Amino acid sequence: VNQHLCGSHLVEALYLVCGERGFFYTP
Amino acid sequence: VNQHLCGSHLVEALYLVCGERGFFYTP
Amino acid sequence: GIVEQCCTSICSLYQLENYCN
Amino acid sequence: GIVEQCCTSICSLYQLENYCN
Repeated sequence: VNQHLCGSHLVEALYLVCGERGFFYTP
Repeated sequence: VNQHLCGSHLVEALYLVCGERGFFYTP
Repeated sequence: GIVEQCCTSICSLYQLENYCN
Repeated sequence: GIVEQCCTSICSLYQLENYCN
């Protein structure tokens, strides 16, 4: 299992762990 | 961006958020 | 279970932590 | 930044939360 978080997968990880906090960049 | 977590991606998400807790199934 | 919650549907950090340990 | 920490290397939940908001 790849534990690196790159590109879209990094975006999903931020979706997941930032929750209602949000994160850059979601326009 | 796909927000679904399936297969290996679900394993990585558990790696990420379970941290030292661990999770099934890591033999 | 986890597949229905996080793969078929979209799950939150809190839901996903349910499945640790 | 986030790419070096989480893509090139492997990052923890705590590191990744650094980058929220």
